[PDB]
Amino acid sequence: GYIPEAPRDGQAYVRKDGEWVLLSTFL
Amino acid sequence: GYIPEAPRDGQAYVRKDGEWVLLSTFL
Amino acid sequence: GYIPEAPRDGQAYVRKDGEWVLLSTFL
Repeated sequence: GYIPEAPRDGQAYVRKDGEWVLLSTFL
Repeated sequence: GYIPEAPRDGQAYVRKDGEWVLLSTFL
Repeated sequence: GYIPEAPRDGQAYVRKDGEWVLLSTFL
């Protein structure tokens, strides 16, 4: 399926396990 | 909503504030 | 067109040239 927009909250997101996850978690 | 394709310019993108932003911005 | 779901495999993905690619390459 196609995935919905990531949160629009000033943060960058990456895709993991069917969810948008904060890039900062990996940095 | 659903999300348009990122640029097909050979660069990696993350999703931020309803836009595709270069991953390199944050590395 | 629209973005499809990434693999659901415990790894983080970013978008490049119409595909999902591993974030870990870049870190």
